[PDB]
Amino acid sequence: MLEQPYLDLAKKVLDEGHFKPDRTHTGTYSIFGHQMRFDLSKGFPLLTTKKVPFGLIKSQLLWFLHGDTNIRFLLQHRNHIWDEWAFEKWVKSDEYHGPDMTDFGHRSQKAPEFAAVYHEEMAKFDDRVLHDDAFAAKYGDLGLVYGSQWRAWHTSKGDTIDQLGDVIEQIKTHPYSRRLIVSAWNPEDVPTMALPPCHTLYQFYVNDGKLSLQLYQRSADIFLGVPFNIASYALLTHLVAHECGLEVGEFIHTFGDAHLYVNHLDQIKEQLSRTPRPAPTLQLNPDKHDIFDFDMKDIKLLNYDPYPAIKAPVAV
Amino acid sequence: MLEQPYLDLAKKVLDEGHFKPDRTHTGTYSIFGHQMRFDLSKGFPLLTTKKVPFGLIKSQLLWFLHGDTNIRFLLQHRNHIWDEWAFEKWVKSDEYHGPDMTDFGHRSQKAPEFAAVYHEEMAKFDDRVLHDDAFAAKYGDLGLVYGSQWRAWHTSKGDTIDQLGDVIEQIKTHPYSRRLIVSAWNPEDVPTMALPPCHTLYQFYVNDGKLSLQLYQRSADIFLGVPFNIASYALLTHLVAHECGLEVGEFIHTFGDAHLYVNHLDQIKEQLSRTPRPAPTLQLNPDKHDIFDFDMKDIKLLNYDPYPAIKAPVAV
Ligand SMILES: O=c1ccn([C@H]2C[C@H](O)[C@@H](COP(=O)(O)O)O2)c(=O)[nH]1
Ligand SMILES: O=c1ccn([C@H]2C[C@H](O)[C@@H](COP(=O)(O)O)O2)c(=O)[nH]1
Repeated sequence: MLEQPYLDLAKKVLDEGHFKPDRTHTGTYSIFGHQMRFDLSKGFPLLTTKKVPFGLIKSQLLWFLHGDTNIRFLLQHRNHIWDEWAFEKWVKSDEYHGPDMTDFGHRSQKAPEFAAVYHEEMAKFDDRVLHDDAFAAKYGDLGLVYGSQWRAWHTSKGDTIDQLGDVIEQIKTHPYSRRLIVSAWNPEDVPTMALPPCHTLYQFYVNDGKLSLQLYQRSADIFLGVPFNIASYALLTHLVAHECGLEVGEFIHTFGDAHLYVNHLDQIKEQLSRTPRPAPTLQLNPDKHDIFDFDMKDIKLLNYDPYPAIKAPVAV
Repeated sequence: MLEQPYLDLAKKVLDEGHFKPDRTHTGTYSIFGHQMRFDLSKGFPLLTTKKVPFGLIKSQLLWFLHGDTNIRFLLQHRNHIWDEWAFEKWVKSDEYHGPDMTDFGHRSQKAPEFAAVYHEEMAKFDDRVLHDDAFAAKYGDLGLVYGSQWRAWHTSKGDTIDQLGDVIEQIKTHPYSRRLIVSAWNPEDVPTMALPPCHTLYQFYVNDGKLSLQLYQRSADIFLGVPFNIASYALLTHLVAHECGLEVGEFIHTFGDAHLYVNHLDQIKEQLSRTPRPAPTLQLNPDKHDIFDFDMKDIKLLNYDPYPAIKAPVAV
């Protein structure tokens, strides 16, 4: 069934995970090393067993794909997923006069006089990102994040490389190429950076007329991250294919540490008794062909008939 | 048994490979995506089923590990594995007066008046690498190759980063770190380069007191490459561990295209009936602890009791 590769990792991390210390203290149980394969000529791997808002995914992606590094695109479609990374530097900055805010994170997460200040503070900022074309430019422009490592990797002497646009075309003119990779691991930018990307490298492969994509993820949160990460790159494998005029093949997700923090066991547990349902189908717009100009309505999912969603404590 | 993960990929590529066109024309049968796991606390994965000269491996490695890019180190221990990359630029150069030599490769491989000229021409050059401290410096120094992408990744404005030395120490001071990666994929140097590395990325992981290493290989030659590539990174996982004072855990080898060219079927076929034998053990010198100062005799293998080797047509 489509998403069974997922439910097999959950099960499998539970069953032979091993307690590991971590970035917070919230242990995780993890495994090192793992591949799971999705025949995308079968349905869209959106998890049926937990409600997943496609909406946040495809726009997160179209922001990647336009070469973007700016919050504003996301807030313009109430996709809040990165705000924290951007509110962070506003708060810790010298225009920011206003409450102490020193790493909210979890200071919010179990303290309510302060998990309220932060809220509007944050919405204060969101508003200020949308509407102030100048503020947005130094506090919303986020710096290095996937849109910028895929489509404008900075060089040694000058310039900036559109790593992805180059790869799509070496898919268009050299399909049998073992050298088709897009990387986001920039070694000079890695010591001192926020989240050194989790989606480190991907690679395409063409065989007999169908595309495929592999993902190396060096770190992963089985419950919050991976259901979303799975549709992101299977959305991408689908977009890039329509562009190259190829059929769809398989999405492969290779993991380095894959992990379940511990205040989430109870939740995965519950999800694991839900009997998966048939998977959604994805129609991509029949006329637009450069994918970089894509927009929301050029992509609309069908039969996603999910279970209810499940709620869960998050990161720090 | 140790090397059975290997013999299962051979079998498995045969059985459901799919003919793919390629760099030469020599088809390959390949698969995209594959992980195989080796519990190194069990023995050294040198293939027992085909004789494998450890010698070339450990010195190839010590050249990587000293940050080297120079032929001479290799020729000094008759490790010829890279000569071709280096003879190439001598021949195609304007000191080189002497025969036409235009990509030997296969012009040697089925033409004997010329698979002789080349031979001494090449030995002419080898000699000239050893003994001419100046020639060696512009024709033996190879440019970008693993010793240089691991230990001196060039930066944007200036400098050069010892990516590996940094990672070993974040193993020494931050063991539970999902961010421990060494990459060799340099995106700016990749369009115009010889062999964009095949061993793209690796990642370490510590759990409960034992190290592990994963390899992403975007391309692979099941018969010639992978038996060697397997001992290289399991040698490395072993060296880096002795340095961090850790036990040994697992080596994971994740493949992108994994492939068998077609004038090699017959050979793997034969090897696949050989009944694997017990695996060798590896003792590393008990006193030296910085691994970067290691040398040949600080590493000596035990009980490698291999089958005979098997001969095979090579690359182009
Ligand atoms: O798309 C994503 C992004 C992040 N994570 C998780 C991985 C870890 O749970 C945490 C990152 O912490 P580090 O790996 O950077 O230490 O976020 C995911 O699983 N999927
Ligand atoms: O350590 C190595 C080095 C190379 N190869 C193989 C991979 C392909 O068979 C060929 C490289 O050609 P490209 O992948 O660069 O196209 O060499 C290996 O299997 N192992």
